[PDB]
Amino acid sequence: MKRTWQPNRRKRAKTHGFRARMRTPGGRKVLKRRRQKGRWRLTPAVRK
Amino acid sequence: AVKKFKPYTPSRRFMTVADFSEITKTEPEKSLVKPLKKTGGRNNQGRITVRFRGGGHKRLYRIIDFKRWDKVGIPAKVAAIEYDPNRSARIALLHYVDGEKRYIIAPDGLQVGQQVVAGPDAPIQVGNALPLRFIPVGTVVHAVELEPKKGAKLARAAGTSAQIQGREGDYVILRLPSGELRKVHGECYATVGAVGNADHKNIVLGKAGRSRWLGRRPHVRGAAMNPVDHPHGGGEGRAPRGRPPASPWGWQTKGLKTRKRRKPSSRFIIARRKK
RNA sequence: CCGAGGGUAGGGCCCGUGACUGGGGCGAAGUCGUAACAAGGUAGCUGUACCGGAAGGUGCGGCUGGAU
RNA sequence: UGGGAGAGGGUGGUGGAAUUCCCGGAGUAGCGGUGAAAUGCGCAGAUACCGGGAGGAACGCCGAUGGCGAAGGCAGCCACCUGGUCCACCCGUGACGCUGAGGCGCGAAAGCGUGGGGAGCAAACCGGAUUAGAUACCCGGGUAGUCCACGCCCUAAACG
RNA sequence: CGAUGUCGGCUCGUCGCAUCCUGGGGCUGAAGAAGGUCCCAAGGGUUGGGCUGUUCGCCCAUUAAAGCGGCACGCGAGCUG
RNA sequence: GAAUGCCGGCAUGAGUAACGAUAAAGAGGGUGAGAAUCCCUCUCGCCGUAAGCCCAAGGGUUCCUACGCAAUGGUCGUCAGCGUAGGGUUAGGCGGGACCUAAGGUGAAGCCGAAAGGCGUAGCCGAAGGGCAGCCGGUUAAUAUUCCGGCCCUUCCCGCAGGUGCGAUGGGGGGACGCUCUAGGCUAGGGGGACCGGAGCCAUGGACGAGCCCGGCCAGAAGCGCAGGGUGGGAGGUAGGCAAAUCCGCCUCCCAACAAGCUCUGCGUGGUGGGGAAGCCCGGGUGACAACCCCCCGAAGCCAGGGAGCCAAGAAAAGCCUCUAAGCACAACCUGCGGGAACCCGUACCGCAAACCGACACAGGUGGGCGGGUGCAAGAGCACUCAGGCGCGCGGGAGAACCCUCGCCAAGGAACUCUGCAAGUUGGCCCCGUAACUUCGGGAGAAGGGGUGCUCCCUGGGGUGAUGAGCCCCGGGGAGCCGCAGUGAACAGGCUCUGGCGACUGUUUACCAAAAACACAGCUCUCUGCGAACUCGUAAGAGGAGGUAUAGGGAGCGACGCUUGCCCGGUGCCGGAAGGUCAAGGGGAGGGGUGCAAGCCCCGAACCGAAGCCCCGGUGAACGGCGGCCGUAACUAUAACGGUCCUAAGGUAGCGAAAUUCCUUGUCGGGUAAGUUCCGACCUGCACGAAAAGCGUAACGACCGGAGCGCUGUCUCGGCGAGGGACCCGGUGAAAUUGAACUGGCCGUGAAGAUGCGGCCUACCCGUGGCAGGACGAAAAGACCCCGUGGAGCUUUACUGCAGCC
RNA sequence: GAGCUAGCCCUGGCCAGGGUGAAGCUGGGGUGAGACCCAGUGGAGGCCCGAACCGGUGGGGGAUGCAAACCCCUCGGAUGA
Ligand SMILES: [Mg+2]
Ligand SMILES: [Mg+2]
Ligand SMILES: [Mg+2]
Ligand SMILES: [Mg+2]
Ligand SMILES: [Mg+2]
Ligand SMILES: [Mg+2]
Ligand SMILES: [Mg+2]
Ligand SMILES: [Mg+2]
Ligand SMILES: [Mg+2]
Ligand SMILES: [Mg+2]
Ligand SMILES: [Mg+2]
Ligand SMILES: [Mg+2]
Ligand SMILES: [Mg+2]
Ligand SMILES: [Mg+2]
Ligand SMILES: [Mg+2]
Ligand SMILES: [Mg+2]
Ligand SMILES: [Mg+2]
Ligand SMILES: [Mg+2]
Ligand SMILES: [Mg+2]
Ligand SMILES: [Mg+2]
Ligand SMILES: [Mg+2]
Ligand SMILES: [Mg+2]
Ligand SMILES: [Mg+2]
Ligand SMILES: [Mg+2]
Ligand SMILES: [Mg+2]
Ligand SMILES: [Mg+2]
Ligand SMILES: [Mg+2]
Ligand SMILES: [Mg+2]
Ligand SMILES: [Mg+2]
Ligand SMILES: [Mg+2]
Ligand SMILES: [Mg+2]
Ligand SMILES: [Mg+2]
Ligand SMILES: [Mg+2]
Ligand SMILES: [Mg+2]
Ligand SMILES: [Mg+2]
Ligand SMILES: [Mg+2]
Ligand SMILES: [Mg+2]
Ligand SMILES: [Mg+2]
Ligand SMILES: [Mg+2]
Ligand SMILES: [Mg+2]
Ligand SMILES: [Mg+2]
Ligand SMILES: [Mg+2]
Ligand SMILES: [Mg+2]
Ligand SMILES: [Mg+2]
Ligand SMILES: [Mg+2]
Ligand SMILES: [Mg+2]
Ligand SMILES: [Mg+2]
Ligand SMILES: [Mg+2]
Ligand SMILES: [Mg+2]
Ligand SMILES: [Mg+2]
Ligand SMILES: [Mg+2]
Ligand SMILES: [Mg+2]
Ligand SMILES: [Mg+2]
Ligand SMILES: [Mg+2]
Ligand SMILES: [Mg+2]
Ligand SMILES: [Mg+2]
Ligand SMILES: [Mg+2]
Ligand SMILES: [Mg+2]
Ligand SMILES: [Mg+2]
Ligand SMILES: [Mg+2]
Ligand SMILES: [Mg+2]
Ligand SMILES: [Mg+2]
Ligand SMILES: [Mg+2]
Ligand SMILES: [Mg+2]
Ligand SMILES: [Mg+2]
Ligand SMILES: [Mg+2]
Ligand SMILES: [Mg+2]
Ligand SMILES: [Mg+2]
Ligand SMILES: [Mg+2]
Ligand SMILES: [Mg+2]
Ligand SMILES: [Mg+2]
Ligand SMILES: [Mg+2]
Ligand SMILES: [Mg+2]
Ligand SMILES: [Mg+2]
Ligand SMILES: [Mg+2]
Ligand SMILES: [Mg+2]
Ligand SMILES: [Mg+2]
Ligand SMILES: [Mg+2]
Ligand SMILES: [Mg+2]
Ligand SMILES: [Mg+2]
Ligand SMILES: [Mg+2]
Ligand SMILES: [Mg+2]
Ligand SMILES: [Mg+2]
Ligand SMILES: [Mg+2]
Ligand SMILES: [Mg+2]
Ligand SMILES: [Mg+2]
Ligand SMILES: [Mg+2]
Ligand SMILES: [Mg+2]
Ligand SMILES: [Mg+2]
Ligand SMILES: [Mg+2]
Ligand SMILES: [Mg+2]
Ligand SMILES: [Mg+2]
Ligand SMILES: [Mg+2]
Ligand SMILES: [Mg+2]
Ligand SMILES: [Mg+2]
Ligand SMILES: [Mg+2]
Ligand SMILES: [Mg+2]
Ligand SMILES: [Mg+2]
Ligand SMILES: [Mg+2]
Ligand SMILES: [Mg+2]
Ligand SMILES: [Mg+2]
Ligand SMILES: [Mg+2]
Ligand SMILES: [Mg+2]
Ligand SMILES: [Mg+2]
Ligand SMILES: [Mg+2]
Ligand SMILES: [Mg+2]
Ligand SMILES: [Mg+2]
Ligand SMILES: [Mg+2]
Ligand SMILES: [Mg+2]
Ligand SMILES: [Mg+2]
Ligand SMILES: [Mg+2]
Ligand SMILES: [Mg+2]
Ligand SMILES: [Mg+2]
Ligand SMILES: [Mg+2]
Ligand SMILES: [Mg+2]
Ligand SMILES: [Mg+2]
Ligand SMILES: [Mg+2]
Ligand SMILES: [Mg+2]
Ligand SMILES: [Mg+2]
Ligand SMILES: [Mg+2]
Ligand SMILES: [Mg+2]
Ligand SMILES: [Mg+2]
Ligand SMILES: [Mg+2]
Ligand SMILES: [Mg+2]
Ligand SMILES: [Mg+2]
Ligand SMILES: [Mg+2]
Ligand SMILES: [Mg+2]
Ligand SMILES: [Mg+2]
Ligand SMILES: [Mg+2]
Ligand SMILES: [Mg+2]
Ligand SMILES: [Mg+2]
Ligand SMILES: [Mg+2]
Ligand SMILES: [Mg+2]
Ligand SMILES: [Mg+2]
Ligand SMILES: [Mg+2]
Ligand SMILES: [Mg+2]
Ligand SMILES: [Mg+2]
Ligand SMILES: [Mg+2]
Ligand SMILES: [Mg+2]
Ligand SMILES: [Mg+2]
Ligand SMILES: [Mg+2]
Ligand SMILES: [Mg+2]
Ligand SMILES: [Mg+2]
Ligand SMILES: [Mg+2]
Ligand SMILES: [Mg+2]
Ligand SMILES: [Mg+2]
Ligand SMILES: [Mg+2]
Ligand SMILES: [Mg+2]
Ligand SMILES: [Mg+2]
Ligand SMILES: [Mg+2]
Ligand SMILES: [Mg+2]
Ligand SMILES: [Mg+2]
Ligand SMILES: [Mg+2]
Ligand SMILES: [Mg+2]
Ligand SMILES: [Mg+2]
Ligand SMILES: [Mg+2]
Ligand SMILES: [Mg+2]
Ligand SMILES: [Mg+2]
Ligand SMILES: [Mg+2]
Ligand SMILES: [Mg+2]
Ligand SMILES: [Mg+2]
Ligand SMILES: [Mg+2]
Ligand SMILES: [Mg+2]
Ligand SMILES: [Mg+2]
Ligand SMILES: [Mg+2]
Ligand SMILES: [Mg+2]
Ligand SMILES: [Mg+2]
Ligand SMILES: [Mg+2]
Ligand SMILES: [Mg+2]
Ligand SMILES: [Mg+2]
Ligand SMILES: [Mg+2]
Ligand SMILES: [Mg+2]
Ligand SMILES: [Mg+2]
Ligand SMILES: [Mg+2]
Ligand SMILES: [Mg+2]
Ligand SMILES: [Mg+2]
Ligand SMILES: [Mg+2]
Ligand SMILES: [Mg+2]
Ligand SMILES: [Mg+2]
Ligand SMILES: [Mg+2]
Ligand SMILES: [Mg+2]
Ligand SMILES: [Mg+2]
Ligand SMILES: [Mg+2]
Ligand SMILES: [Mg+2]
Ligand SMILES: [Mg+2]
Ligand SMILES: [Mg+2]
Ligand SMILES: [Mg+2]
Ligand SMILES: [Mg+2]
Ligand SMILES: [Mg+2]
Ligand SMILES: [Mg+2]
Ligand SMILES: [Mg+2]
Ligand SMILES: [Mg+2]
Ligand SMILES: [Mg+2]
Ligand SMILES: [Mg+2]
Ligand SMILES: [Mg+2]
Ligand SMILES: [Mg+2]
Ligand SMILES: [Mg+2]
Ligand SMILES: [Mg+2]
Ligand SMILES: [Mg+2]
Ligand SMILES: [Mg+2]
Ligand SMILES: [Mg+2]
Ligand SMILES: [Mg+2]
Ligand SMILES: [Mg+2]
Ligand SMILES: [Mg+2]
Ligand SMILES: [Mg+2]
Ligand SMILES: [Mg+2]
Ligand SMILES: [Mg+2]
Ligand SMILES: [Mg+2]
Ligand SMILES: [Mg+2]
Ligand SMILES: [Mg+2]
Ligand SMILES: [Mg+2]
Ligand SMILES: [Mg+2]
Ligand SMILES: [Mg+2]
Ligand SMILES: [Mg+2]
Ligand SMILES: [Mg+2]
Ligand SMILES: [Mg+2]
Ligand SMILES: [Mg+2]
Ligand SMILES: [Mg+2]
Ligand SMILES: [Mg+2]
Ligand SMILES: [Mg+2]
Ligand SMILES: [Mg+2]
Ligand SMILES: [Mg+2]
Ligand SMILES: [Mg+2]
Ligand SMILES: [Mg+2]
Ligand SMILES: [Mg+2]
Ligand SMILES: [Mg+2]
Ligand SMILES: [Mg+2]
Ligand SMILES: [Mg+2]
Ligand SMILES: [Mg+2]
Ligand SMILES: [Mg+2]
Ligand SMILES: [Mg+2]
Ligand SMILES: [Mg+2]
Ligand SMILES: [Mg+2]
Ligand SMILES: [Mg+2]
Ligand SMILES: [Mg+2]
Ligand SMILES: [Mg+2]
Ligand SMILES: [Mg+2]
Ligand SMILES: [Mg+2]
Ligand SMILES: [Mg+2]
Ligand SMILES: [Mg+2]
Ligand SMILES: [Mg+2]
Ligand SMILES: [Mg+2]
Ligand SMILES: [Mg+2]
Ligand SMILES: [Mg+2]
Ligand SMILES: [Mg+2]
Ligand SMILES: [Mg+2]
Ligand SMILES: [Mg+2]
Ligand SMILES: [Mg+2]
Ligand SMILES: [Mg+2]
Ligand SMILES: [Mg+2]
Ligand SMILES: [Mg+2]
Ligand SMILES: [Mg+2]
Ligand SMILES: [Mg+2]
Ligand SMILES: [Mg+2]
Ligand SMILES: [Mg+2]
Ligand SMILES: [Mg+2]
Ligand SMILES: [Mg+2]
Ligand SMILES: [Mg+2]
Ligand SMILES: [Mg+2]
Ligand SMILES: [Mg+2]
Ligand SMILES: [Mg+2]
Ligand SMILES: [Mg+2]
Ligand SMILES: [Mg+2]
Ligand SMILES: [Mg+2]
Ligand SMILES: [Mg+2]
């Protein structure tokens, strides 16, 4: 049956990407936290 | 007249449609239509703020001339009567000897190829627009402004009209379509005659599908819901109302008046609606 | 081949019969009221509509086959 | 051919009286109703009176035992459209007539459908009386309806 | 109650005997035939339908008879639902 | 030593289940240490509106080749989407960008918000919509509209020549649009040919033949031809298209008007470039100087912005054309021609799947295009089959029970069961024929019945041609032939009578309910006069609506027919300038503290002072409500009638043992041999009743009752047979569960149901296939039930707040 | 977090074949004129049958599954909400 994950690159970058996070106060806190934890990827890598 | 159908489907048995007889042009003037931004009853926050809207036929908005004092003195020939999907009334294409082209809403009796004009000097004939203070007492009238130069706002739907009742200084006393007796400033423009397409009310949609074409999504009773939804929600089996009948938001919906009793226009409304 | 007829299926007409039910006729020795014949105690009658335990009433229009 | 009388019929316009309501004024202890009363209405200002306004229906006098129509039925006034009918001339046609099963059309009131409109009235209804009782007659209220359009209904003491 | 699945049916039986039938008896208000009532007896037998989820019951047509109870109202790691 | 503890390791169940579609395999040859599993040939089977081909997502080297087999692969492995290494993706024209706008997003100006931020016309961004110039063939192990070949084309720059008032983000035209149906003519694609090309073949009884088998095209600028699309021309006046305007719009005169003209596209042709089958030779070669022609069928594609009808009335902006404004008119633009110039990113491979989403090489899910042939009336249905692709990554045997899926069955035919559940029956097309009732549409495929293959003979119209033959389509009428049987296989209704509920098509509890529930046209009440009411938001701002009472919100009812009674005392709503109660505030009689004082400070009566409530009235398709007792008629029975208590008023019409009835299987009638259900009645309705509508109602329903006919393994009552498993051998090899175990029956005892205690009985040791009575068997710290001064959803005239409103 | 799901908004796409035969139109009949009637044409519809496609009715299988909702047979819609 139709499952939950239906990959779509434009949706991925437009929803979770770096420029979307920097828009909002919430998104910047996401970046700040993930940089503070030392995450290798700040944001989901989508091919473009 | 209104077009009935032989009952060759269960729905054609009751469906009735307008006969579209006054129509002379089946295409709208290109320079007077613009796209109509369908909203679905959602506002700028994207939230439904008017329920049960959406999904009806695509439309172009035909630009209607609700001013007409715009062009006092300039006569115009009635070049066409057209179908506007954005209103109950029919629309009339005017060819101004000026060269300009405009749409008014089509009055009853308006004739293809007749002439109409606006101004303090216009004859008292169907389709002409004058400030109220120059239309005689007793004539029925439509496309009436509420305040001077703000545009026609009263008596706009198919069949409606208002009747002048007399002069009281700077103001004329109108009887609106609802029976309300109101003062309107004398410099407000109106158009002699009633609005056309009076058979509009006699149309029988016939099937749920017709309502959907009109962009009317199905309305669902509060009594069919649950308590988290509606004051009439819940109850085991069917339930009477068990409280004064109420809207989805709690206010009472049989009789509770709702106009603001300090609204400044109260000083101009003589008598409330009758029926 | 036709063919008495038998068989399957579906229709029309008639008759008898039926739990129950509708009013009708007759019975008379009852109960209720008293609508009509006198101006019959609200003149009558009438088509129709609405209503009433019952006769009946009332509305709208009609007739005189209505007393004074 | 030339004239006449008429509430004959259809559509549109339009005039005054009165009833009710709303507004302004003035004014106060009742009003209204009946056989007599009560319900009702009224000091939250009624009735009676004056000014203004809205709205519907009906047409006082003329009006008569009258006129018209095939019957039902038709009444303020104006115009348009239209029917029937009488008279006088004795000009045209030449028996072209009379009746009329069927058919078709018209058909008071009430009633129905869709939509208007709704003043007065008024089935149903509610209340007061009357009465032995009074689902009535009388009184105070009152919804259909009465009115307009279009579509049905097709009845009658539709009677001379 | 850190679960002992709960009515009826179907299937499969098994047991008790306070015995429906068949076998053996005594009393009879047992002439015969047919019954009544108690005694011995559990070896075998104890039908097919209509109605209702039904157990039970009533009814139809039969029968030698159409018995009544226990087995977690026998049996859902056997089925049904 | 225990916490259903935590982490890890290892056991047991166990050589057990299973090894993932029942489309299917067999042999030979080769490679190799090793072969059911890799390669090659032959035979067999399966998909073929796919199980084939192409594209877009998504995936990200999985592509190609060499070498390899530890792990991965459900077995094996010499193979591989695996390991290692090397190679592979080529564009002005295909797609996106250097173009346009859509919703939406962002956002100069501007507005709002404690902050963070929220909006916001223009502008900008935003595509799978508009727009814009490449087709065919060849080539590589692997890319190709990209490289090469042939033939075409686009833009930018510069120059030349001719021509013109040139010139734009400004004005205008145009771009520019729906649904359904449809004409003409073409093309894609298809079929036939006795015609053209072709390696061959003659078998096994016949055939050297109008024999068999194979093939018989593709792209192509300008011209031309055929079909179509689009577009009136001239002059005058001109006050409108926010400047201007010769443009466009408007008025008037003339001419042309279903024409032609000008223009654009499609198809055909076209100089030219290509392609090119079977067969047999070790993907290549020959076939072959391959031929490349005629006839029919024919699109849903093309001409295209075609045509008609209809109501629900069907994007924008740019490219383009035209107009002018500044400006500039040695420029600039237009047209032709010529040279130059032409960037960035994608391109491999899989792509209905072993490479994507589902933890797996997972019977599931995944948008667009092509999708051949014959027959069945048609078709994308069904059967078989082309091209192409596969045989589903465990096999080999055996021939038990039992399971699954499937076939048949004597006699009976629903006796089965809660129920005909399930499975039979019926089944396409053509002809005949067809009832109640009905809203006149229907009900209706009602029901029921006849026909159906093949051969010969005669014959009727149509399409293409030409008017004819040829082909092709729709028929008609006779005469025969064969079988158990002619939609001979596959795909393809069982029917009827009668109640309930819902009018109807629709919608729903993703994953236990598809319904009688929701919705629905339609009906009514009610609110709202426009800066509407109402909704979201603190606000700005939005929706409502670029709508205006024939409109918009809220509520109930639910097509349609006939209807919808009585009660306004309580609650709600609505109306009421009186009166009563009423808060802040106003007012300040009078009283107090303090000071030697003037003074300062504090309390405070009447009186004035809103909404709300109280008071008066209205209001039911507003919340809601709609009685009890006694007695009375020539016989009993009953009570039209009288009385009385109570109430706000005592249930009207209709219906009623009902989706409602306790008693209850009420009673009566119908059907049945028999009927707690069903239908029809009756009415003492425990406890119907009129928009939480009442009573009906044609048509409709995968809804729920009852009956009958047809037919059946549902059953009496089971038997046989088929395949996949179960069983046996080789390969690989789980699971929950598990205090440890050396784990029998009875009758007792025991915390009240004992393998484990007592007595007795029985019993050699250990497995395999089976069945499920026990181990109070496994699973889940019972959902019922209670307890906890545990939680959470929901209600209200519980309490107390808040928003909102007055 | 709306890449599942629910609604809406913008923009594209898909729906083999067959059947029924509404209005309108034309002809004819009819009438004073009409209504209307008959035949032809015509192609309407939350119209019928049935693939794709969208569903999920009944039964059976599956139940440490091929699958944390699947499979087979059957069945609903299929120009429209
Ligand atoms: Mg998706
Ligand atoms: Mg994407
Ligand atoms: Mg994308
Ligand atoms: Mg996206
Ligand atoms: Mg982003
Ligand atoms: Mg990480
Ligand atoms: Mg790093
Ligand atoms: Mg992040
Ligand atoms: Mg109709
Ligand atoms: Mg019609
Ligand atoms: Mg009609
Ligand atoms: Mg119908
Ligand atoms: Mg119908
Ligand atoms: Mg019409
Ligand atoms: Mg019209
Ligand atoms: Mg259009
Ligand atoms: Mg425009
Ligand atoms: Mg607009
Ligand atoms: Mg809008
Ligand atoms: Mg926005
Ligand atoms: Mg929303
Ligand atoms: Mg709303
Ligand atoms: Mg909405
Ligand atoms: Mg719409
Ligand atoms: Mg209109
Ligand atoms: Mg003023
Ligand atoms: Mg009209
Ligand atoms: Mg209309
Ligand atoms: Mg309507
Ligand atoms: Mg509605
Ligand atoms: Mg609703
Ligand atoms: Mg509910
Ligand atoms: Mg919620
Ligand atoms: Mg709540
Ligand atoms: Mg609530
Ligand atoms: Mg409730
Ligand atoms: Mg309730
Ligand atoms: Mg409820
Ligand atoms: Mg209830
Ligand atoms: Mg409920
Ligand atoms: Mg309910
Ligand atoms: Mg309900
Ligand atoms: Mg109910
Ligand atoms: Mg309730
Ligand atoms: Mg209620
Ligand atoms: Mg209540
Ligand atoms: Mg105002
Ligand atoms: Mg016979
Ligand atoms: Mg015989
Ligand atoms: Mg009398
Ligand atoms: Mg009398
Ligand atoms: Mg009398
Ligand atoms: Mg009565
Ligand atoms: Mg009585
Ligand atoms: Mg009366
Ligand atoms: Mg009379
Ligand atoms: Mg006073
Ligand atoms: Mg008189
Ligand atoms: Mg007659
Ligand atoms: Mg009449
Ligand atoms: Mg009436
Ligand atoms: Mg009235
Ligand atoms: Mg009395
Ligand atoms: Mg009435
Ligand atoms: Mg009425
Ligand atoms: Mg008379
Ligand atoms: Mg327990
Ligand atoms: Mg446990
Ligand atoms: Mg347990
Ligand atoms: Mg015995
Ligand atoms: Mg004897
Ligand atoms: Mg003895
Ligand atoms: Mg025995
Ligand atoms: Mg025994
Ligand atoms: Mg029983
Ligand atoms: Mg029991
Ligand atoms: Mg019983
Ligand atoms: Mg016997
Ligand atoms: Mg015996
Ligand atoms: Mg027992
Ligand atoms: Mg017991
Ligand atoms: Mg018990
Ligand atoms: Mg038991
Ligand atoms: Mg079980
Ligand atoms: Mg059980
Ligand atoms: Mg049991
Ligand atoms: Mg068990
Ligand atoms: Mg067991
Ligand atoms: Mg057990
Ligand atoms: Mg159950
Ligand atoms: Mg311990
Ligand atoms: Mg554990
Ligand atoms: Mg454990
Ligand atoms: Mg542990
Ligand atoms: Mg652990
Ligand atoms: Mg074992
Ligand atoms: Mg497995
Ligand atoms: Mg398996
Ligand atoms: Mg199979
Ligand atoms: Mg091998
Ligand atoms: Mg090997
Ligand atoms: Mg091989
Ligand atoms: Mg095929
Ligand atoms: Mg991946
Ligand atoms: Mg590779
Ligand atoms: Mg490659
Ligand atoms: Mg390996
Ligand atoms: Mg290996
Ligand atoms: Mg190995
Ligand atoms: Mg492995
Ligand atoms: Mg595997
Ligand atoms: Mg090797
Ligand atoms: Mg591999
Ligand atoms: Mg290499
Ligand atoms: Mg190139
Ligand atoms: Mg550039
Ligand atoms: Mg842009
Ligand atoms: Mg862009
Ligand atoms: Mg694009
Ligand atoms: Mg391009
Ligand atoms: Mg080309
Ligand atoms: Mg390559
Ligand atoms: Mg447009
Ligand atoms: Mg388009
Ligand atoms: Mg459509
Ligand atoms: Mg063909
Ligand atoms: Mg061909
Ligand atoms: Mg031949
Ligand atoms: Mg041609
Ligand atoms: Mg000008
Ligand atoms: Mg070749
Ligand atoms: Mg050669
Ligand atoms: Mg040659
Ligand atoms: Mg098509
Ligand atoms: Mg067109
Ligand atoms: Mg319309
Ligand atoms: Mg735009
Ligand atoms: Mg030029
Ligand atoms: Mg660049
Ligand atoms: Mg690049
Ligand atoms: Mg490539
Ligand atoms: Mg698929
Ligand atoms: Mg596909
Ligand atoms: Mg693959
Ligand atoms: Mg994979
Ligand atoms: Mg596999
Ligand atoms: Mg798969
Ligand atoms: Mg093909
Ligand atoms: Mg076939
Ligand atoms: Mg066929
Ligand atoms: Mg099919
Ligand atoms: Mg073939
Ligand atoms: Mg296989
Ligand atoms: Mg064996
Ligand atoms: Mg048999
Ligand atoms: Mg039978
Ligand atoms: Mg039989
Ligand atoms: Mg049954
Ligand atoms: Mg069949
Ligand atoms: Mg019948
Ligand atoms: Mg009929
Ligand atoms: Mg048949
Ligand atoms: Mg044959
Ligand atoms: Mg042709
Ligand atoms: Mg056969
Ligand atoms: Mg088959
Ligand atoms: Mg069928
Ligand atoms: Mg059947
Ligand atoms: Mg029937
Ligand atoms: Mg019903
Ligand atoms: Mg339904
Ligand atoms: Mg329903
Ligand atoms: Mg309905
Ligand atoms: Mg429905
Ligand atoms: Mg449907
Ligand atoms: Mg569900
Ligand atoms: Mg659920
Ligand atoms: Mg669920
Ligand atoms: Mg769930
Ligand atoms: Mg289910
Ligand atoms: Mg469900
Ligand atoms: Mg259904
Ligand atoms: Mg629902
Ligand atoms: Mg419903
Ligand atoms: Mg209704
Ligand atoms: Mg709010
Ligand atoms: Mg705003
Ligand atoms: Mg707006
Ligand atoms: Mg509006
Ligand atoms: Mg509903
Ligand atoms: Mg209904
Ligand atoms: Mg009827
Ligand atoms: Mg009340
Ligand atoms: Mg009240
Ligand atoms: Mg209350
Ligand atoms: Mg003082
Ligand atoms: Mg009412
Ligand atoms: Mg009450
Ligand atoms: Mg109520
Ligand atoms: Mg009652
Ligand atoms: Mg009553
Ligand atoms: Mg009863
Ligand atoms: Mg009964
Ligand atoms: Mg009933
Ligand atoms: Mg009841
Ligand atoms: Mg009870
Ligand atoms: Mg009962
Ligand atoms: Mg009972
Ligand atoms: Mg009985
Ligand atoms: Mg009994
Ligand atoms: Mg039953
Ligand atoms: Mg039942
Ligand atoms: Mg009784
Ligand atoms: Mg309700
Ligand atoms: Mg249904
Ligand atoms: Mg259903
Ligand atoms: Mg069997
Ligand atoms: Mg067999
Ligand atoms: Mg077998
Ligand atoms: Mg097998
Ligand atoms: Mg077998
Ligand atoms: Mg062995
Ligand atoms: Mg041990
Ligand atoms: Mg024991
Ligand atoms: Mg032992
Ligand atoms: Mg022990
Ligand atoms: Mg021991
Ligand atoms: Mg001991
Ligand atoms: Mg012991
Ligand atoms: Mg023993
Ligand atoms: Mg066991
Ligand atoms: Mg077992
Ligand atoms: Mg044990
Ligand atoms: Mg147990
Ligand atoms: Mg639990
Ligand atoms: Mg716990
Ligand atoms: Mg517990
Ligand atoms: Mg518990
Ligand atoms: Mg308890
Ligand atoms: Mg407590
Ligand atoms: Mg406690
Ligand atoms: Mg709580
Ligand atoms: Mg909470
Ligand atoms: Mg409010
Ligand atoms: Mg989504
Ligand atoms: Mg679109
Ligand atoms: Mg379709
Ligand atoms: Mg036809
Ligand atoms: Mg037409
Ligand atoms: Mg349909
Ligand atoms: Mg349909
Ligand atoms: Mg599905
Ligand atoms: Mg299913
Ligand atoms: Mg089945
Ligand atoms: Mg089966
Ligand atoms: Mg199962
Ligand atoms: Mg499961
Ligand atoms: Mg399946
Ligand atoms: Mg299936
Ligand atoms: Mg089917
Ligand atoms: Mg269908
Ligand atoms: Mg279809
Ligand atoms: Mg259709
Ligand atoms: Mg449909
Ligand atoms: Mg649509």
